[PDB]
Amino acid sequence: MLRFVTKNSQDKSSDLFSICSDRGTFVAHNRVRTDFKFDNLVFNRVYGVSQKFTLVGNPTVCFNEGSSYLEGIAKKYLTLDGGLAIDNVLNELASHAYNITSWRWYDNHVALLMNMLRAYHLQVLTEQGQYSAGDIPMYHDGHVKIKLPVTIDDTAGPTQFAWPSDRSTDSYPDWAQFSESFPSIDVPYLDVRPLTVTEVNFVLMMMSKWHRRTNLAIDYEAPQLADKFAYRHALTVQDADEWIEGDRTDDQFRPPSSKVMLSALRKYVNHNRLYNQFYTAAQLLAQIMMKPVPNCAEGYAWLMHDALVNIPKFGSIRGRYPFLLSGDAALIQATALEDWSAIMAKPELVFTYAMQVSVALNTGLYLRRVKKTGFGTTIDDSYEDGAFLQPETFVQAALACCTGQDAPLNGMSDVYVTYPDLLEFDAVTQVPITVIEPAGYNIVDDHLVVVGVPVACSPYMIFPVAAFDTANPYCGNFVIKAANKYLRKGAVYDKLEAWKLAWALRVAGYDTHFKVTKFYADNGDTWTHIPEFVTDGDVMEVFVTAIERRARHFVELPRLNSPAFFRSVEVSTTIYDTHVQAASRINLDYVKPVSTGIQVINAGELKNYWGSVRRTQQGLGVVGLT
Amino acid sequence: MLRFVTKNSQDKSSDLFSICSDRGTFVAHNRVRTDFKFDNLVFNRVYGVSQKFTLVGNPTVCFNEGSSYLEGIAKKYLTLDGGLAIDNVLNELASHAYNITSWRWYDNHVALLMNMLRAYHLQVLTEQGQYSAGDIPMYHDGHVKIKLPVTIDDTAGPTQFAWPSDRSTDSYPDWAQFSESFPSIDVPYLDVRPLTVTEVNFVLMMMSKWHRRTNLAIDYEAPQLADKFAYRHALTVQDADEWIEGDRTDDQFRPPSSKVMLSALRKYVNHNRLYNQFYTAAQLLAQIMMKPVPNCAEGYAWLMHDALVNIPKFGSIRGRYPFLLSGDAALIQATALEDWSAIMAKPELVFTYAMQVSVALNTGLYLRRVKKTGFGTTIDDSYEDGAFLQPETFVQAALACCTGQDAPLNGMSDVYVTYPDLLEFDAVTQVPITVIEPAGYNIVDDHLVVVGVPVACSPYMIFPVAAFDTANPYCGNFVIKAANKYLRKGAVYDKLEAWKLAWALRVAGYDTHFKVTKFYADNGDTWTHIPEFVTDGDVMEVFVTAIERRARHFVELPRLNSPAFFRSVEVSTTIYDTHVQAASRINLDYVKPVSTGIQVINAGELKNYWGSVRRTQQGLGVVGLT
Repeated sequence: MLRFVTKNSQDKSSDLFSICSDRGTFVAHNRVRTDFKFDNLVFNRVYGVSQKFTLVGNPTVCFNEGSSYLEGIAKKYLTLDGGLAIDNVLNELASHAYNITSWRWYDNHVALLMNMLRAYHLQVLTEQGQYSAGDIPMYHDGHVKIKLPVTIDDTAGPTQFAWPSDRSTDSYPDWAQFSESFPSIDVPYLDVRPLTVTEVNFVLMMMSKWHRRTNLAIDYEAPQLADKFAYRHALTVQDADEWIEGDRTDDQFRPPSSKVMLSALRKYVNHNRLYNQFYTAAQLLAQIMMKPVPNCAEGYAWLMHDALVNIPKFGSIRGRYPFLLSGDAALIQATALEDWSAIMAKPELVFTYAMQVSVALNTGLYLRRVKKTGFGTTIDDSYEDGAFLQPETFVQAALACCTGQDAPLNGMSDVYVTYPDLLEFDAVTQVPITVIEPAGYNIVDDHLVVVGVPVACSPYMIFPVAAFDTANPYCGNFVIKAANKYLRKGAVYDKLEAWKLAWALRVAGYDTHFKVTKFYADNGDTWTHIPEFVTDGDVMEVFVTAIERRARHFVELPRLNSPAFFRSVEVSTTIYDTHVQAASRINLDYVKPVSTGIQVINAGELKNYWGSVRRTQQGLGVVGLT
Repeated sequence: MLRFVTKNSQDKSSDLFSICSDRGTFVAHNRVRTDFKFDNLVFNRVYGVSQKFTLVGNPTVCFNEGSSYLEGIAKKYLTLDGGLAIDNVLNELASHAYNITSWRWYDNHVALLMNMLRAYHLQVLTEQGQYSAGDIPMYHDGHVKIKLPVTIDDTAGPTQFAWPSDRSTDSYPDWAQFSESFPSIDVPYLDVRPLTVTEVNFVLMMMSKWHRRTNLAIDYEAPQLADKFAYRHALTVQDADEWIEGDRTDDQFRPPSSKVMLSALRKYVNHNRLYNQFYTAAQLLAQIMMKPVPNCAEGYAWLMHDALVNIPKFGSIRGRYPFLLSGDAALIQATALEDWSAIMAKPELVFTYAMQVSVALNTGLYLRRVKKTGFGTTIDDSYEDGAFLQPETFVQAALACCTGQDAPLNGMSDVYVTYPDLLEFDAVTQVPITVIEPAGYNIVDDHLVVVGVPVACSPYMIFPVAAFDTANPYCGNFVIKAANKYLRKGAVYDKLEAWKLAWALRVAGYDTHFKVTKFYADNGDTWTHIPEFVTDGDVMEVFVTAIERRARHFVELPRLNSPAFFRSVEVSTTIYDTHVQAASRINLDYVKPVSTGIQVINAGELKNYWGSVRRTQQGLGVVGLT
């Protein structure tokens, strides 16, 4: 994910942002200058654009077991594939020799790593002093009032990060202390030797069942990862045990700080060599993290829609034997290693990547819906069902169709964040609406309806996004061309050319009408949504009438509508300064990972989904890392 | 004056209009189409313009004797010059031979002809049913209320044309009947043989003193033309005598109708061969007749200013001997003969020529004032005192400077209509003003002041007027050219180019601002007055800022102010239909005069002022007819 973020703008920028919330939402502000050069008369207008985001969500999570991955053990303990070298293990150690015939090796700690990630982010948020239940923004446009419900009330919601479980009200895993060389039960054991006492306590107690107490998307409900397990440690750690039996009071046993929690993460991962599984965990957390708050009224359907996540069941063989984590670690992906090094250099790469993936996902789904019609795209590709069926490649396909670069795959099989109710282009949403005054809006029975996925963000977190083959507002610059034909009342225009002209005029300060009435563009973002009527098929020409001016006008432009006054206006848009408000630039040359004691493979296996998906000219598809 | 009127537009048009009044004022409406061709995109806007006129005036008339003109007698009764051939007269017949040594021959009937002209026009006006005292229009512009006083109140003023004199309250001339061949007294006698009884009665009784009873300009006060005289007629006519001695009541002795009055005019003139004197009379009446009502507030100074007229004293030798009017009439100007034939073909040539001369006079005085500064004109000619000193060539010089064609001279020496208080460029006027709301206006002590002569009309009765050497709104068409230099806030412009641009934009529908604030142009005429500030010297460049639009907008035009959007707009204005409202086309081929029994000379004598004045390139001056 490091390559994706560092390639959205340029290899030199590498701009990162920290987590911030304000009752569950935050706003990312920008400052952008737009040019207008025509007849060697360069004009410009500098303005600020704001795209706010919300961390409130209610994703659905299913905990279903999957494949077993052993890409962290020594070379001699692995065969030519991911399967362990059982003969080597036994020629090293009996009853176990006969027992092994009945010991499946299901080692997959992705659920644990994701749990630690969300707990760390929650603790960072509460030490930042703004952790709360989280509430959706209340959007009101003079004509329509909307307010999506949330389960947990913010005011009564907790302000401090409590432990996910309860006071012994629910059962807890039967943990144990392990120091021998003989695994006694096929139940998984962990190896937490480098961890300190408090880190081990946090790990074991958070293994227990998690309860959802806030509307935060990373606060989803999760059951206990394993009913029984043991940890291979030098000493027994039992402070959390005193807490469950009802001895340690809340004040002395509180969730550990962010620094120690991140340290426990680091120790766990780089002692068990879980770089691949942690990369998968970070990918899933980034894809589940947050959604943008829509400026337009109909964009709230994106907020109401809930993702579906498939986290594999927890299993471990690392702690079963102590020599497995020794030796030379094998089959570690270079992308996973570099991503791990970067995220432990700065732990907010996940946050900035999550915001970028949210914006890219929304725009990719919407542009798939639009480019189905034939707007901007030459080839009538199978956008509907091509690479969006594969749940693991769903969000990556959306990112590829939006941005055009190689979206990083989950790196793990049978894990995905998927919107099942979004593959169809007929899917509707009933957003609650208390209409203030009647206007142009498809308001039927107190809820307007939307078709497919709407726009809820603006392509400003990722600006140079190459959505279309030709120049467009999504691209850096475009040239407004002559109309197809001019008439008395106006001129006809192609779908894309008309939208480009309307966008440029809205930035300049002109309101643009059309027939077969307004090009919508909300203030505070000044990005013109694609018109609903032109979105559908059978419409190839747009009649532009009445290019009127607005109350506030910035750049004064020719008519471009009358043949006499049309001029080849060439525009150009560049983003200058961004600052979230509820930098931190990274340096690749200082975060390079540890190549020693690690065997690194550049390529991956398509079964395990170690690759990327790129929007080819002939159609987007999955490709190998090679 | 026929050539002047028929050459203002074209030899084919020859458009004439009848007299009409509405409480002393009338309005002449037009319908004019203005073009706007640029980039091969011809645009046009059709609109109506109205220029109202007023017949109310109080001219000052001085009755001072002048030269004696004998250009109607037979050839044998004249010498090589205007002097009579006394030897021929005597070798034709004594005591008279000795008496003649004491008989000056002062024959000049111009006062009589002018009196009959004004009486005929008044009778036409009263039979039209709209004769009254006449009142000045009350102009009000939301900011300023003005109403010039008039001596005679309209409501109590007479509605029927009464006889100019009173009921024997004033003395009357001692008329007599003459039938012999011997003039008994050096007192003048008239020859009215072809006239009927009623025509003779009207002539003799109107010879008596005239009293001013209305505010009409042609109703000026005049004394009795001669204390004593006799008329050479077959029979004595004494009905007016019964009227003066108090016998004939008013009802039976009333002013004769228009037809019989015009018939008396015709008989008198073409029996006494007074074509030259009648041409002079018509010229003077046309120059005194009426003034335009000013659309702009400061233009009423033209209304307050009063002309000065020098009518020669009445004298006659035609009726002294009966053979003088016989023979071949000698020394008759072709222009006078053709003008006489035209005015007796239709008697409203005088009215249309008077309206045209009024508009041309106002515009000529104003353009002399403007072109003194250097606006539009290359040569700094002596506009102030060159040909405007000669009182007889004053109004003709104004017409020449305005229109550019040969203004017809008075054709008589020591006769003129002159504004003595107008030769100076510093002359001021105190127009009464009840100011409604304060605005841009030089209002000092209840009266704004004006400097020189203002614009009170628009060049629409005579449109193709060539005021300036270069193309201008006064000309048919002009091309708006590129600015001298363009700046951030606007562009600088020459005096004339800026005024042309402002006029074109006001016709199109754009309001034009400038600095070193508005280009004034009143509705109902949509002609833009020359700005006061640019009128004076030391100002050669005008800064044009803010070409804003108006409430009502007709032709949509490029900025012409910014270098990027400037386009070579070419305009064109043509007048289509005019109709006064309180045609009548003439046909030259049917009004050609009687060449038989008349000796016609094309040339004239500069002493007698038989010529014209043309605006030469090097300067306007009097030229001969040749």
